[PDB]
Amino acid sequence: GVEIETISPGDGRTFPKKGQTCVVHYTGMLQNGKKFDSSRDRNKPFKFRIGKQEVIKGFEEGAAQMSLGQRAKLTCTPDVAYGATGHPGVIPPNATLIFDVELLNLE
Amino acid sequence: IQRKAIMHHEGHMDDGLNLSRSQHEESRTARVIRSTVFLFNRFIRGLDALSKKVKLPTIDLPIESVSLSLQDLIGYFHPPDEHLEHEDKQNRLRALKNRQNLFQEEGMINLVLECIDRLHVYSSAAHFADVAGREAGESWKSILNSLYELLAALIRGNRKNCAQFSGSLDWLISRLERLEASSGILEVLHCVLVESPEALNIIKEGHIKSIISLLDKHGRNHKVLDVLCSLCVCHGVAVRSNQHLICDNLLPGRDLLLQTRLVNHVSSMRPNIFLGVSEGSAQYKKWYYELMVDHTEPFVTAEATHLRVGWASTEGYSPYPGGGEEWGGNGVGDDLFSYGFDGLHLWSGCIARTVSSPNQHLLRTDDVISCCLDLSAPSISFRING
Amino acid sequence: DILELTEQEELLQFHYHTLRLYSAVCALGNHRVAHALCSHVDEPQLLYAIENKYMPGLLRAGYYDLLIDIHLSSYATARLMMNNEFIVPMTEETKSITLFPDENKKHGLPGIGLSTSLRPRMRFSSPSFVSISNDCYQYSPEFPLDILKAKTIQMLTEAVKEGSLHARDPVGGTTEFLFVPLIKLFYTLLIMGIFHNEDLKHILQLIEPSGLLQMKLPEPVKLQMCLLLQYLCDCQVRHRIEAIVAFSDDFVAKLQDNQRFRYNEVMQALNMSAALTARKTREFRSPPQEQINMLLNFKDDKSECPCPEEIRDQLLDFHEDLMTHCGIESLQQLISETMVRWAQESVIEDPELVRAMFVLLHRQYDGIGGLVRALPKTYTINGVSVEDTINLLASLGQIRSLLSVRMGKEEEKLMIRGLGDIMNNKVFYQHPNLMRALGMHETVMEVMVNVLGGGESKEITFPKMVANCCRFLCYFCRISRQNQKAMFDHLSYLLENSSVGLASPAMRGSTPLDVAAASVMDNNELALALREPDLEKVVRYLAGCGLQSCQMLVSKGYPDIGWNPVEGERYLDFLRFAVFCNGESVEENANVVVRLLIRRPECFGPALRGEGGNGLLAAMEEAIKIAEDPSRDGPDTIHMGNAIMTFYAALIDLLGRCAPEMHLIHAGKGEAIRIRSILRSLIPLGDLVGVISIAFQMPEPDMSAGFCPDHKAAMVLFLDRVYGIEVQDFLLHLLEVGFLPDLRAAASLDTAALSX
Amino acid sequence: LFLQGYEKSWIETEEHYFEDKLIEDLAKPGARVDPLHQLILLFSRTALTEKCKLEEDFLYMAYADIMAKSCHSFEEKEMEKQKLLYQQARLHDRGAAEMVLQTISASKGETGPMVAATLKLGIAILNGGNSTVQQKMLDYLKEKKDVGFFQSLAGLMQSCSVLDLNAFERQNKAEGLGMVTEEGSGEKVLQDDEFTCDLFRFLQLLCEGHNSDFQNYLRTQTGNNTTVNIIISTVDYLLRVQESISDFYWYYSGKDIIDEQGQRNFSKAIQVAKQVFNTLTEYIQGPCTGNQQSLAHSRLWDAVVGFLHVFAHMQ
Repeated sequence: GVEIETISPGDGRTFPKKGQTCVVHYTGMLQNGKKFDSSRDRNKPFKFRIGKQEVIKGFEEGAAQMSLGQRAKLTCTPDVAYGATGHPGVIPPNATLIFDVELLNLE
Repeated sequence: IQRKAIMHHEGHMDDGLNLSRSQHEESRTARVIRSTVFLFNRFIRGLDALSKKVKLPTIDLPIESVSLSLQDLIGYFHPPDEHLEHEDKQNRLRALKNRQNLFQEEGMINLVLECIDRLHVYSSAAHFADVAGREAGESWKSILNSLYELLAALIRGNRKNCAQFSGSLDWLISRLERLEASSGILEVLHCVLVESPEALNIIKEGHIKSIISLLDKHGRNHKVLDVLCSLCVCHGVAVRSNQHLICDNLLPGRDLLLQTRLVNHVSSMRPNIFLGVSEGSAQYKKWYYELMVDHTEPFVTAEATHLRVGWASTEGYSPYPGGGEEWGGNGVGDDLFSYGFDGLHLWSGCIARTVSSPNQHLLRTDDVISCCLDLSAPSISFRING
Repeated sequence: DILELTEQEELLQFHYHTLRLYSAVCALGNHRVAHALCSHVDEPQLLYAIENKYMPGLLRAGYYDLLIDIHLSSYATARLMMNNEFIVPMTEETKSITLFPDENKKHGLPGIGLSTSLRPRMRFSSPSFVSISNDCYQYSPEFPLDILKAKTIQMLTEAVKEGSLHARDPVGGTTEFLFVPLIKLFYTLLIMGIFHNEDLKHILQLIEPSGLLQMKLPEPVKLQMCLLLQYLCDCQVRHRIEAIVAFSDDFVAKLQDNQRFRYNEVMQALNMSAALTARKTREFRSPPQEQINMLLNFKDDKSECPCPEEIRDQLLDFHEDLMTHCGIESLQQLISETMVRWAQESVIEDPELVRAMFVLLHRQYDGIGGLVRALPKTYTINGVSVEDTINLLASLGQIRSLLSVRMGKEEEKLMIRGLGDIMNNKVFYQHPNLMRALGMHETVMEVMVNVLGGGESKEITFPKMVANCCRFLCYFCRISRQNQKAMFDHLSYLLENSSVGLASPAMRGSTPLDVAAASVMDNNELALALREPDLEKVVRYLAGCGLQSCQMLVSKGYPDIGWNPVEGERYLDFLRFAVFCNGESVEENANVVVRLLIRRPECFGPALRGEGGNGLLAAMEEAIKIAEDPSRDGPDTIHMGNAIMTFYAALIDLLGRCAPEMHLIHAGKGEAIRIRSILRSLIPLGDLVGVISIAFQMPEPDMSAGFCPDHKAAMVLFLDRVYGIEVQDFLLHLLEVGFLPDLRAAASLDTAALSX
Repeated sequence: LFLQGYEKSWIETEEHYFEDKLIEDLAKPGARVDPLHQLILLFSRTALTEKCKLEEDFLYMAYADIMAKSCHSFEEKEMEKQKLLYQQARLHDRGAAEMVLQTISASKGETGPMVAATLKLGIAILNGGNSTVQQKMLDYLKEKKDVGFFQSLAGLMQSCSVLDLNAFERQNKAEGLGMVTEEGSGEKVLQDDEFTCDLFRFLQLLCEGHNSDFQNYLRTQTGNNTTVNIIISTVDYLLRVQESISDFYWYYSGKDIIDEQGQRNFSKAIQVAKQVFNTLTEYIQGPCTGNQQSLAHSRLWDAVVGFLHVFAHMQ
């Protein structure tokens, strides 16, 4: 369900595989442009493994199709990110998400 | 424990009747209690004989009398002024506390509740006029406002009265949506929530949702926020249930309250060029110019660096085009008087639309863009790297 | 624009109240809401708002308060709650501040040096909403502290520089909007454990040069300066306590070995005489408390101090060192100067300000008051057991934080978990005085009263919550001798609401009445000190129980007996624990218990006492007969016959253990004979022998919720204590009628042994 | 255990003297209202704020003791007698005379460490026949017709202390059974005997000299509506302590041995009864026929005959 719109190419060589840890830098935002999250304000990149079910699939399925140094816009569907319940307090139910993900390193 | 007093001949040799006089405050309080209970029962009967059915209007509706009585009783509970001496203020505080206690221990709070109940069965002054008379119709609003004033004053400071009548909040928050007494009922709710922590135990999700719906319907009121603050914490202690309810029912949608965001300062640059086409003198209606970049940065501090290029119109035949007024986050394409391009989307009227292009990417360094503009039949066009 | 709200008064006030609500939804230690609010506003917009100069003032204060609330408030409160408890290990790094520089013309600087004190660790989770199933987000959202502290130092320098010239455009409107939030942020930062030695040196040089205390500051600003100076004195008090412990280490090391050496010397050079025993009773008798009390006393010309006179001089030296470190003949100087200078300059409204000022002045003038108040609360354990006690302190802090919040389901679960943790910790047993010094019993009591409040006989909600506290208090009073005395003080309160938790066989342990019994159990001193402001209350409760049945039971569907045998049995158990101690009945308590029972005859069972039922024989057989007939019970239920039998057995056991004694004092006393005659007249002997002679069956097992063999033991004890066995034919007849059948039933066992 | 013993018997052994210098530099208006006057006004407002129970108020409990300890061959006796008046005027003209009265009235008869300190402050402020402070207190009480002071005094006197024989013999049995540590507040047999002595010394100093005005105001608070008699309450407490002394002596009959506790707990009650007798003597010292008749028509004769009976045998 998640789609990818390339904003900057990342030489399309190194791809995330099972059993690795990727370092990303993302500035999430709601569908109406209202930014609800970002990884550049806290000035620390987001490190996460692939296939360990620790991040939302709307994020990991899109990150598994990118490359090192590639900037992408990941547009997700509500049932792949939070479903009909959303995130209590922040994400309303049945809300679509947009992520501006830039892969810094792939370990 | 009650021992009835029977008058008889023999009696018991242990009575020992000792006299004890009451103070002037207590005597006057009892007398005004009797006066107001008589007048209020009179008003209740006069209103019931008219609201139950269609009856002959030989009823006692003491409109001005009850208005005067309420205006006097409101000032009777006026809190002491604090441009006053400390001892005088404490004496007035104790006096009004004793007054509130004596008025509560007679059950007239329920009486004024019944009065507001019987008065809320209408809808407006026009609805009340053609049923109870022109004067009663035009004074119904003032009577309701004064009654809510009195109800708030009776519980302004007492910790006992609020905890006693907390059982009636199910009706208060229900009538919260009357639209003609919302201010009074909100004041009563705030003054009853800020005093007794027992009243917060019965506040359910329905009440919080109704309060949030009132905030959504009646606009931006700074008193609903104080009510929610008092619902969050009462006396140095928090209620996690109400805190979570406020958090997930108030700001998941971001329509309310006023949002905020940190954006960048963007500016524009344009040469001394002006293109006006009409009948008569023209300028070939065809123009073209290129643009390159030396060094760029995607994220300088926190957000994507705004970088767009295009052509902007004017208002009439004068400078200062229309759009984002000045000193904002609006460049070219963020208005209906400019058309810009940034490498990925086409901006026109602060609405972006993505377009296909061979190797579509942001305007990185060493990028060559060429803007062409024909005036009459075609429109502005952009060529990315040829 | 953010700054355009200076002109629009409506949006300004609305956004100020919105920021106040943002702070209120996460004011206390609620982090599920703080993690949402962080993204709801921003990470760096807070920094921008606290740094910006052209703020409307109200918005600046609101943003400062929100920044304090979302991140720093939780750990600040957690570190401030443990500010008056000085736990210090015996590390070799701890044994390094024993000099506490005070001689050679210097006094040091407050907050500068070494701590080596147990303090709650800080940790913050990173706020991320793309990660599904966050583990706990238990502590706080992450926030960069180095940038924040650098910005605080810079802005405070700019603020004092602007205030020194007294301009007409302070940041955010007036001067209070400029100073109060900045000083508040700096104060909470100083509290939470930042500004290391050099940074604190600079922060001191901000105010100390002899600045900030010499300016014309408003009341809300000097009110925060008061708290700043209070912390500056608290850290000095802590350093003094640490230095005291560091010196006490070496002092005890030099004293214990010298005492053992002199003991070995006096033991090898025996010279047995009549005074050697008086000299050496101090080693075996005189427990270490009075031992150290008598071996540490030299303020007069001479006392019975032992041969180690060399350590006396070093102790006097250290005492004079502490005296000259305190105010007894440079922080106290300027604090006492400023406190009186403000009051001499102007009359002060806001009585909180003058109260803080005067408590600060009194603290500086007394000096040793802080020492005498804090030394009872200090403690030292070891250099090895650190993680265990740190986990214990963290769990206790969680307990206090949950106490600070209203009781709910999740709160009850968290407190049950914390109670389990502190019960499973090993320090809870290895250092029982540490719990008393920390006030764990009082904390659990003040939590349990919150749950027991609300109502008296209409709601006993959160029964697991009351039970966990009850059992924790039971264990706490059990593993000690002094904790029983500690809980004896609160015993007076819980007896008033001891009626809760009864009439239900779900908590045979955890109960306020049971914790009272555990506190008063097996201690003659406490059993004596248990006077009579509450024995009459217990007797009145017993009478009410014996006169009225339980509405809960009559609702469950019990046959509505004219009395209640469960709460009465509990009251009888408590009275038995109060009257019988270590095998000898306390005479005063026994006498007053008999007096109250005969004054209120309703306490006895209606089948035994009254104008109706005959006595124990018919009562017990009717109870058996009810237990056999299921038509008089709840259609694991409360067997009414078994409950009546247990009530009567408990009453008889109480009276038996309340009998005077085995005729040690009864042989020559009159009131003992009177009480014995009263018991004999109240309970006939034929009833007792008949109740003993029932010859219960010996059963494929059966159910023991009937005529239990322990019911016979109460009658046996009553016969042995009130009447006794001194007549031959009486003995023989009792053996024949009440002992042979039971003896045969007991001896007839091969493998089916279900009842020991 | 070492640090426990150190904090128990090494630090609090009277190692400072500042209660005079502190107040001396606190009363200086270096430049309005003095700082000490501001403190007194703060305490007065705190005591005047309407509540239902007098709180702990550690600040008050700590500063009242300092203000009390601030106060206290012909010229050597006159110079000190004049410097005592100077030290008393250093703080009785700043509102302490009314502050003590308000603190006593704001307790409505609850024996606690707040009254136990305000009474010592009143003692220090009324040491000797300070007729000026007596007249200031009387004028304050007459201009503010409050009963919450006299009814509070009555409630305090009704629950001061009585030697109970049951607790004494119980503590004796506890000591015999085991070496239980001694109780601080007089072995839990005489509760706050020092507080009782201070209260009655305050009532005595209120009428010391021959202040007939206060002597009559303590009997009938003319001007109020629910006047209470303090003389009758004093007589009742004296009768109670006399019955207590009689019972404690009847306990020590036949046994010609008086132990250390039997001496200390007896001397405490002796001092309390002596203070009550001195208070009555000061009540009736001036020829006030009112107090004369009030003592005549009361239960003082039973107390004095009980005292005669116990003396004739104790001697």
